[PDB]
Amino acid sequence: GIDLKTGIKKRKVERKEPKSPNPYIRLLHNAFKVVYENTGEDFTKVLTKRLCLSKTNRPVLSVSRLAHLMHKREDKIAVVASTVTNDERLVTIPRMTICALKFSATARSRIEKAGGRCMSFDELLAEKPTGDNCVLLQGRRSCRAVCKKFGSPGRPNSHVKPKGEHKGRRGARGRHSW
Amino acid sequence: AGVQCTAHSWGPGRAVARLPRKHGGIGAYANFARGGHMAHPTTVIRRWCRKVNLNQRRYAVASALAASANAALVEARGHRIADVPSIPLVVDTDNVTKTKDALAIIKAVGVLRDVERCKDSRHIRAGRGKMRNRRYITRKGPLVIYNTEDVARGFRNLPGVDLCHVSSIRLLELAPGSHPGRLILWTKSAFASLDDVYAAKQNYTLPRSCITQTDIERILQSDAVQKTFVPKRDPLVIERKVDPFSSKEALARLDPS
Amino acid sequence: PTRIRKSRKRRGHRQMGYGRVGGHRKHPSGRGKAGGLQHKRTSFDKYHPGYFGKLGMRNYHVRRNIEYNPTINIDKIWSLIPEEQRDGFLQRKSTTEAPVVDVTRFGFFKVLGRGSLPQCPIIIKARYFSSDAEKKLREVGGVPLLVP
Amino acid sequence: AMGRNVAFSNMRRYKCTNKGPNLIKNWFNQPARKIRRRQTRLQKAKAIFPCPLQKLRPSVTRCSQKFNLTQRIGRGFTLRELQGVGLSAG
Amino acid sequence: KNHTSKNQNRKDHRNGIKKPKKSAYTSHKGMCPKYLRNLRRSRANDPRQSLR
Amino acid sequence: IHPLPHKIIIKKRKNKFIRFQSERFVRVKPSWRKPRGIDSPMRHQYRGQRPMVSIGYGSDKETRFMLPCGFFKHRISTVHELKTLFMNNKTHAAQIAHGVSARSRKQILEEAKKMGVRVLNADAKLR
RNA sequence: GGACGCCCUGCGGCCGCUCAAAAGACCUGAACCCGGCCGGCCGCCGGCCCGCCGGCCCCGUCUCGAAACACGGACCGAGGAG
RNA sequence: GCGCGUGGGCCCCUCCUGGUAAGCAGGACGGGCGAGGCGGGACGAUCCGGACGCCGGGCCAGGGUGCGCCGCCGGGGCCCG
RNA sequence: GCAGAGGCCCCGGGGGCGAAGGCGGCGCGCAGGCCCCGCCGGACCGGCCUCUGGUGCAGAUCUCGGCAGCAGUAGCCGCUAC
Repeated sequence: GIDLKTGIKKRKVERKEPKSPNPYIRLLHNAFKVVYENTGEDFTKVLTKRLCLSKTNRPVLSVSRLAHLMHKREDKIAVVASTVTNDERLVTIPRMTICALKFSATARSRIEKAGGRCMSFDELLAEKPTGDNCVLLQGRRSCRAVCKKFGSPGRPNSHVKPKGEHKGRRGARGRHSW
Repeated sequence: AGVQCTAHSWGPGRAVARLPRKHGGIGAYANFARGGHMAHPTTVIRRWCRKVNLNQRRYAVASALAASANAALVEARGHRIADVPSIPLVVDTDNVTKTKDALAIIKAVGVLRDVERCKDSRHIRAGRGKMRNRRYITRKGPLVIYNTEDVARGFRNLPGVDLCHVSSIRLLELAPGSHPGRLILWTKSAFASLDDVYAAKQNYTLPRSCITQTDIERILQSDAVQKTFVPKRDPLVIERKVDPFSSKEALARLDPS
Repeated sequence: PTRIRKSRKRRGHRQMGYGRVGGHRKHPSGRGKAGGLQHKRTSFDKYHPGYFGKLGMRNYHVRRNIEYNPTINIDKIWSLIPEEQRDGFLQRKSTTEAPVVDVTRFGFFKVLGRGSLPQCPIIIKARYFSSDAEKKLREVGGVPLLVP
Repeated sequence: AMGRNVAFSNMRRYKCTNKGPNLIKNWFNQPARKIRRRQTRLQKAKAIFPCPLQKLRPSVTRCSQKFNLTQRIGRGFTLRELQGVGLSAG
Repeated sequence: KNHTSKNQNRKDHRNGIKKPKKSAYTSHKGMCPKYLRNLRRSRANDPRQSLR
Repeated sequence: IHPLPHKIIIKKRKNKFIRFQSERFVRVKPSWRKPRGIDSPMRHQYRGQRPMVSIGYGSDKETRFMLPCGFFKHRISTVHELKTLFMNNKTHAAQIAHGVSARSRKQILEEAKKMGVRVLNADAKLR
């Protein structure tokens, strides 16, 4: 018998392949992996894992966030691994080159009117496979309503809202009401 | 069912199992009892129908139509299309009211072998399906789509031939067995009106075209990616262990002197 | 599908995932959310603050339409303006013929000031306005007007 | 799921499942209902061919502050409205 | 058994003995209010200042 | 009719794995079922208990699924399937299905002889 | 739906008859179980020419712990429980 | 993040407590059994070694080496198990 | 592995030149199991992909049906008798 239970702490689960039935997402993941194997560019190491992420892990990035993020770097091509969406709140979108997995129709029209080019992952692989003049941007993962309720509400230091309506005095009106 | 009879448990002291028993002492009212209810009776309150979003349903019929125009998918689906001269097949067929007229048009555009594959395939199926009004199974053949033409009477009794109007293209007809790839004989009117039916969807834009596996392969062989590719460091040599002292040649590698 | 369910993978295992020491038994902890202040008190305290008790005034009948208060932030007022009109309005600035938005027609009774408004002077009509709404609109040169 | 953080159900417990008034509506009759209602309309249309199937009904502001601006069909024209067009109720 | 502490220290050391996490050491919980107000006043000036 | 040379085929266990206590009771069939009793001598694999099915008994990947002749097996029901399935392989051999009638098994054998495809059940329905 | 002959005190039997076939009061005809005849002397696992050597407690079950002098189980087929 | 089982334990060491004691009733560091095959202590859920894919060769723990029953002889001392 | 549904099975899947089932013997798979051959049988039956579930039994003093050893055993002992 060998003691393999000491300084060894189990194995971790990391998604090495996209669970997406979509043929397109699998075609890009395999391509970006082939580039990563031949040239270990870290931009491609992240893109390969950003295509394997879940919908919840891959949050939406609006053209308003992208304008703020690319404020000092208009020349650089934003690379988003999710959906680019319009923000009706921003009246004027700046010209920007954005590459995404999907652009909303309202967003796509706005970027083109601005003079920016909406690229696609296949186009990015053809022009800049290693990721030169490109920034890997991400939306806010913990923006989901589900994330806000995670935790034990009713614990003193929890600071989280309860899941149901509840509507009663005990436990809510301060530490003393418990 | 199974709760019509009157059965109550005999109880302890009778040297019998406690299951509910009839006045005779015959076991009753149990899943394991002959003449007994099902443990969980089949119920009509099951949700037989599922729901699909209109966009997703429209996406599936658009993709099935695209698969029809791919020659490889149609042959893979098992249709005989070698004789057919172009995919998609569009024919200026006037109002055909006679099966014999329809057979002649289908012989002259090469669809005859598919019509004969389905005629010679009629068999009595296996299982209790026969008893359930599903006795005969035939292969699926070409799908006629028509607009402003009376082509239905001519092709209706042809075996394996199914007909549809361009306004109500049905997915089950387009993808038999969930497999897309239907040989579709379009009439000139039907094909011409296909771009008008898609406009009639008040607010639907056809999904935007994407790359194929072949396109991805071509990019992976393109000069830009090859220029980025860097050669890897040479691998390590594992070499299975041998006793060094066993031979002088073995000893030399570890100790040259 | 029944065929892809875990229950069909527990055939041959006897207890079926419920335990040899304590098997599946009919309602072991009681029916429903019972025992909330007694044996399940720990769960109600750790996850349900405010389940027990009475909190505030009770309206025997709430008028839902009377308590309907739809609201609009100053950031989205210009989106109500159609895109073709919006670009022209913004470019020309203009006080002689400034754009006029009646948020009540678009379905909103009160204006609020969450974001920022473009410099173009715009007349906004609503049944109520926040303090920030009025300040941000006035600074842009727009007029906060009430609507009958 | 099993307790932990869950929202309490507002589902009322089923009644008269085993016996009593049938409290289960089933909509297998919904496809056939559309055909039957259509057939009734087609027969009525034939009975009074020139006469339209629907009577003229007034435009009414939808009730409440929520629907004030919008208009909808109502039951009938007021006698004052039919005094303006110069008609009579009959 | 009314009470047993056996196995409890094997369970604790199986994946446990965990550090209290960072941001707990530098937490301002229980720090004097007057000091915290002074910190905020000092921070809101020049390079440290984060307002427009 | 002669396959690729191949290597020695080692079967880890010559005899079949039998269910525990299948011998004592007719009701217990010999088909292998995993012992799952609280006090099962076969679950505990005590000394002298019958051997337990394990992946370790698995045959070499190179000689797995290989018939004693040295050719793997392909099930044929019609002449088209022989022509398509046995497309110039020297690894696999044909075996006509039990259902195929004698009349058809002559025309399946003839095409096979022309294609030089070994048929394992050549002497079947022969009269 | 059983020709004829042969027999039987008779019962009934034997030959065969009809049929594609007895399929003969009825399609297929499993297991348990049993009678004839032939072969052995024997449970399971392993080794070998094969009756010797070695190993082997009765499962399911609650249980700290069951071969238990704990409980259920003669046998076999069908039905039988997220 | 979501959940399952569990919440009757028992035993060897070590210090324990009550009791005349107990294969008794309660504590406790660690380990074991539970849920660890296997060889040995004749037998033995826990003891001594050793913790298990399927095999072939070699080494050898613990326990032993008259015969059952695989494997031992040499030397010194005692000598009614 | 089971039972049904939608497809496929290049001249349109396998069948009275013998289907399913049953019985004996191989082979293949670590195994669930599969496959072939012979014999009985006498009309239906699948492989693959997608789909659906009243989908797999050794136990429940399990239900129902057969039926064993006990066993040619216990017994066939009232009212006088032929």
